[PDB]
Amino acid sequence: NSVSVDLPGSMKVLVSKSSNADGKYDLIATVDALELSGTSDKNNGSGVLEGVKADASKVKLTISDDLGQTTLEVFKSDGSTLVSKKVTRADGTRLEYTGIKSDGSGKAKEVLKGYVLEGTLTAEKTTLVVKEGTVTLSKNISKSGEVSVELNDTDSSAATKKTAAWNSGTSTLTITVNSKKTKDLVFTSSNTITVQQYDSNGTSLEGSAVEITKLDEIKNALK
Repeated sequence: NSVSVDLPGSMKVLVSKSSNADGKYDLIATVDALELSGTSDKNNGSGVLEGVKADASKVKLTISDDLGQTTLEVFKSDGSTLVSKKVTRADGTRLEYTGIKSDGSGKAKEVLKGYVLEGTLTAEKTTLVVKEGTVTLSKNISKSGEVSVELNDTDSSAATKKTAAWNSGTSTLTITVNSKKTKDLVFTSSNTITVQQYDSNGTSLEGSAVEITKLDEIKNALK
């Protein structure tokens, strides 16, 4: 019979204990109440599973080789048009792409622990946006999942205008106001955000980094 393998996002796939005559393993999973099935040349739960909804939509679950990501795609009934794509990362958070158009654009929602970020998808990138006052924080995610962040403030006052620099080496957005760094927003590989303030001179971090748990805390950091 079968082995239950845990997948990101508190999901599971059942994999046959042994392979069939072709060396393949059977996979079965139920996602959004639909039973999907497939076969794989790996024994770990990775591979592709498919099913068809009552409305004839085609559903494909793809579980990456190292179990670090799953993709749940829904297509129109001929399988030729992708309608939605939900990408679940190793940390369990997910990106939901919906209203996908023929140029690869669509709506994007990132479901984090404690909050949701909303934005858009283009063929190039996903951009999730948080606005607060005159500040817009944009979390950009490449097609391969690489995160970069930018900030733009339309405030026309040096006393108060925020600017920010992205450090791709440390996944950190450093905000500056009136020539002083004010805080580091770290976008962790856990897909969490932490905030840590600088001292009043902008030249040393103080305290300890605090993990953001709700949208209001992101907005507070952008004030």
